[PDB]
Amino acid sequence: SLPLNPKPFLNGLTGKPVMVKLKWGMEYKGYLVSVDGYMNMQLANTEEYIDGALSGHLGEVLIRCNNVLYIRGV
Amino acid sequence: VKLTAELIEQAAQYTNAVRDRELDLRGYKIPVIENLGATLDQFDAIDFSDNEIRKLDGFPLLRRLKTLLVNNNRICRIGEGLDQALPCLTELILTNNSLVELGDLDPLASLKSLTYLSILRNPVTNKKHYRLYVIYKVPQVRVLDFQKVKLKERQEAEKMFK
Amino acid sequence: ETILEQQRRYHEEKERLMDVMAKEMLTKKSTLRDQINSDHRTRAMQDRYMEVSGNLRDLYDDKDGLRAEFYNRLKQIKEFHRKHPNEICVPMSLKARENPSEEAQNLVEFTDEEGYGRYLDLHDCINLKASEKLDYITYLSIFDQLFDIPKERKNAEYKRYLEMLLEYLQDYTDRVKPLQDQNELFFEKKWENGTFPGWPKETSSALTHAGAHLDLSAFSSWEELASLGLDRLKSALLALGLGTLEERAQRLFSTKSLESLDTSLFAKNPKSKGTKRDTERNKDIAFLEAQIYEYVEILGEQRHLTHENVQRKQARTGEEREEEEEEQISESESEDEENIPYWLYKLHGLNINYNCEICGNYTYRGPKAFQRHFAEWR
Amino acid sequence: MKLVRFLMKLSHETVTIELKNGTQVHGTITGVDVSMNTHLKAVKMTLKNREPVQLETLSIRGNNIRYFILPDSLPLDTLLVD
Amino acid sequence: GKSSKMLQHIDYRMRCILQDGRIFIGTFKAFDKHMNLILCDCDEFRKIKPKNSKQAEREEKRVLGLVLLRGENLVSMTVEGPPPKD
Amino acid sequence: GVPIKVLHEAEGHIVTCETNTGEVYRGKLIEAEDNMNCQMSNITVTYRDGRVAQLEQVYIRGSKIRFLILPDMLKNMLKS
Amino acid sequence: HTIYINNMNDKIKKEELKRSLYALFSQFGHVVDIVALKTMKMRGQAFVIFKELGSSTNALRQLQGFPFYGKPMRIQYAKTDSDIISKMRGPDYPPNYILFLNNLPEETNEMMLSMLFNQFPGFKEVRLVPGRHDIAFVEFENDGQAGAARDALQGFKAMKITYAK
Amino acid sequence: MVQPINLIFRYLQNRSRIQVWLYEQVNMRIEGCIIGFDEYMNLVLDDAEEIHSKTKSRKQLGRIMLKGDNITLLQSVSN
Amino acid sequence: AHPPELKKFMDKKLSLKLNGGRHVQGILRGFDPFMNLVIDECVEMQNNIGMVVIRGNSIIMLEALERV
Amino acid sequence: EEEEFNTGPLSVLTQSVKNNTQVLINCRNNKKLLGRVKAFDRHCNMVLENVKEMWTEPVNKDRYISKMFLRGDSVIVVLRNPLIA
RNA sequence: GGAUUUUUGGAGCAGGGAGCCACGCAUCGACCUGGUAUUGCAGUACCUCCAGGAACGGUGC
Repeated sequence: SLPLNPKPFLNGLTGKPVMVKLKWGMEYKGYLVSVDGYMNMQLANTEEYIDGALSGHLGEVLIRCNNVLYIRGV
Repeated sequence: VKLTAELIEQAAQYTNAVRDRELDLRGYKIPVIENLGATLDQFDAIDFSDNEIRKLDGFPLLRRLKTLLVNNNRICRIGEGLDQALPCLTELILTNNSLVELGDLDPLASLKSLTYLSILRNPVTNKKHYRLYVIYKVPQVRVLDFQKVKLKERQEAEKMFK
Repeated sequence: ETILEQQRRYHEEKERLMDVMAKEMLTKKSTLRDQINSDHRTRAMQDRYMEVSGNLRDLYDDKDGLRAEFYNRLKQIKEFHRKHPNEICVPMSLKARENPSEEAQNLVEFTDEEGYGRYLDLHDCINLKASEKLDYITYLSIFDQLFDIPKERKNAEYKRYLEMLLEYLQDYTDRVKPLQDQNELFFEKKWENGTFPGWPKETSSALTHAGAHLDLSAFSSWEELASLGLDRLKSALLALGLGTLEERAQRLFSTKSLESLDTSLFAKNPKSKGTKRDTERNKDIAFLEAQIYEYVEILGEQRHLTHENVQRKQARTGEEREEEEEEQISESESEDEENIPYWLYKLHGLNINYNCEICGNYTYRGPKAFQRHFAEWR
Repeated sequence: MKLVRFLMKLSHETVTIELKNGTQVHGTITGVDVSMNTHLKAVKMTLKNREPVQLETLSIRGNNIRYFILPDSLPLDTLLVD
Repeated sequence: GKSSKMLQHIDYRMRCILQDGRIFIGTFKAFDKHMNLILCDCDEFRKIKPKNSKQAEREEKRVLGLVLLRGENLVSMTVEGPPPKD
Repeated sequence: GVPIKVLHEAEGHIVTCETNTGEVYRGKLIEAEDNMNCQMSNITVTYRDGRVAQLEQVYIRGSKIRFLILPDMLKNMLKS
Repeated sequence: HTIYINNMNDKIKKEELKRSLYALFSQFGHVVDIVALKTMKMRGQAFVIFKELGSSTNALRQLQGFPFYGKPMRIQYAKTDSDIISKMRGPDYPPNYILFLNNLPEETNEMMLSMLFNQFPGFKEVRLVPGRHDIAFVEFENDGQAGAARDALQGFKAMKITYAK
Repeated sequence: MVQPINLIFRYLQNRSRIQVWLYEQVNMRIEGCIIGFDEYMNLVLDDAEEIHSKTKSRKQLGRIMLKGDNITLLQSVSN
Repeated sequence: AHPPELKKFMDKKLSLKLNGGRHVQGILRGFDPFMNLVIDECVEMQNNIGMVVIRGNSIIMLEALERV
Repeated sequence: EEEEFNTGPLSVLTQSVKNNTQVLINCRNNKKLLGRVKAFDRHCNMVLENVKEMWTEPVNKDRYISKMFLRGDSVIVVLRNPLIA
């Protein structure tokens, strides 16, 4: 696309199912409620996938920005 | 022209061609090796070529000294406690000096890391069995007089002198 | 190599050194006197000179000028004695050659450098007369051994240890002077009236550091006395004597911190599991304590001298304390051996900033002057 | 709001602090500054896998703190007022 | 308020703990915003901080000298001994 | 910072540098930046295994320096 | 200042080769640097650079054919000046291969100068023979060899040899 | 002189496929086509992949925003 | 917002020590205030990777393979 | 700023303080702190009440901490739930 | 005044077993024996090839 930046991409993905990988290898799937300037992230109906396998169903979750490796829409 | 801290302090200091920190002590007419304390153990090797030293002795404890170039001096004897002051001595170049008897080379057996040894242009060189004698008495040497110490020579030196 | 020549050169060098430190002892007898006096109180047998000699600073008939320098020369003599000991050690451990001496006949060289380079290598005094230090020990510096507050052995700096001590007692009720009062404890007081419990960690650590300091200070301030001799003396006193503490009432004390009725139960207690444990855990500390004790005893004069200093400085004013500090400083960093027309200048063109580059990037205030620079000496 | 301000009020309290490197610190706060650099007295500090050591004084770089365990008595609602 | 908490210990001998777990003991002469530290007559210890360990007090001690430590790698400091007078 | 001024003072002197990874670099400090970035020359490097090497020219980022050893020639900023 | 060595045992590892080269050649003067690569092109060769030129000439004459790691080394003066020398330092025929001059007498002679000039494969013209025995005209096939001979006796304690510039 | 940010701007324009070296993780690297990026070097990658250097295995990701925290190094790949 | 003093190293071959025990070699083509680098003809220590960006964050040390 | 605390991801903390509800904090130390948020800030420093700390050592462990301050860098994740209920 | 050089973290976690001695997996590197190719004037990630040896070294889990 004509330049698609970090910030708009993430904003487009609000209201959507996402999965976030953390640096530590945990993964969290849920609906992205919001993100902020520092790229802290809020998920609803979160699920946890560790070793790529469903571990725990967690609900509403804040992820501190420094933990994030990458975010994927899914 | 005594060796001096004052002498050592104004001496050319540089990184040599083989990437080691070297101190240039060459051509001062030094007769006796002394006062090395002042180098502060900061050199990989010391170049003492073209001087008048008689005995390879008088060193303080120098843990970083790995190469000693002692070309064109008058070395006729090697000190006995050399490994105690120079534990990692790996290369010793003694070309064109005055070692005359095979037994005078005996103190080099105590230098456990000594791997490169050069004694060319010393009278001792023409003594019968000079090469085999060095190989058996200083087995830690891998290259002697720029020639590889080979297995066959080691065995041959094991027979003679066994 | 003819061993005769080597052994000869050795005896000769030894002679040279003896002669050097003897010349020194000659110019300023204090060098020996000082030393000897201290030695007197460590090895009681030592015979010491007539007091008159000591005072008048004379060895026979001539009274020498009173002299940082004393200490300096004492450390120099120290290294000299080291050399001597080495040479003595190595030492303890014809036509054929005369023919080879013919080698290289044609050399135009004057050779006056065997006894002269040695004699010179070990003598007093730069170009002529600036530094008392011999070429042998030309890079010898006391300030790298003594701090400014120690004044080359005059005082011992214990303020630092007062700090650490405050850190140890976990309060501030303790003043520098009360701390020194504590130190005074150090043959029985430091053992039976301890500042803190002698099984306290902080305390034992502190005591270690302090002990080490006092000892190094001791030998530092008296180079001339054989350190090894003193060490061994103390060690043997420690082993052979230290049920050395005996009471007519309680019996025999043990550094287990308990007394004992008779020598019998005392001996059969030195094999018990308790004493084995303790002597096996607290050995280094006990020994260090002991050293602090005996070394502080040997330095009683310095301890007193410093305590005095403390009280003085303490009773000073601001200006006084400042000037005193100035003095200590100077002593520390001193050589051990002493040797209108306003419009007129604008009209004439002067007092205007200008510079000559070739001369020290120098500044000239006038154009006539700079034009005069062109013909000048510099 | 700025919670370091809250910690700066805790001089003369005794606390237990757990460090990022696992070390445990129990002592009386002499001062917290704006960087959360914390200073204490009468300190019993236990590095992970040692027996405690006692220090008359200890100064911690703020970033190395994991968390403070506060006195149960502490009146938080008072301290949260500005 | 006072800013003194560091300035108090200035000139004192100080025991500083690094992030890898080393012990640096030197004379605390200067600091800054980041807690970069200036340590005179500084030695490094690894195995222990002695409290009079009857076996020995000192193993793996190294003389360093004049040290500037970066604050990033500093964990903590305690008073080790009083200022040397010099 | 006060330490930074003292570092700049050591430019032109022989200094020792340990990195965050424990490699030890000794040689002449050519340039020291405000952020502790260090340009040095004629280095001896001593790795964590103990082995040495020789380098002509190096530059180390300030952040990745654990510490520096400076001459004692500097010790004599006593105002602060 | 730089000598080119070839016919070297290429089985020695590069860092060992350079360190033995440094050791061996230190006997004649300070070696500033050594360039040796193991590429196909450059294997079995090395450039040894000395601070002093007299040192290079002495090295060349004394170590010609010296057994090193089993093979007799062949030494020659390098074709060009070494980059390091050019940086440390800062006519069209020079370097020339004909050195004529005098100041070399003392029972010196034509078979003498012919063997000294002979040392060099460039041995082409040698004129030293009249009652003189002090005027030397040396035509050396090429300046590497004329330069080798000249650099070998570059200060015959002082003789005067002047290239045919 | 080429400025690093500009190189990226080039990568963006080119739609060259990019391989990223991550911080303190060697066994995995990330791949994708930079669509956009920000002042923090945070990247928007398209048709992205986790690359396991040890397992020779690839994990398919699609639309990725990688925080710049992780960036060690940026390289281009022909694929 | 200072620059790193690297103009001296511009267009020189360099040896780069990176975190993770990683090492690469290449020619310096540029830099910014964060010490992010552009390195040309880069080689992973060996396989050729071409022109690359190294984030200054992960730069431990650099060593010139040339004389500056 | 309040708006960003109110509606942004930190509203999780803002909501927990207002309702005095429980939250589980996954933590860098591999420990989890379960409790109520008395206060929080940008960095996710927090003052916590009735904290149950849980971890593992395999053996699970826990311990009660009435009053405590958490430096926010140690935060990995903060969870709001039907936990308080 | 939480976005690359310091203070709002890239940290976290994994080693005993067998009889003083010895050790799983993956990647890279010289490296050591034989034999063999090349005789080439350079400024260097490394540098012939063929067969055999690694009770070698470093890094990660």
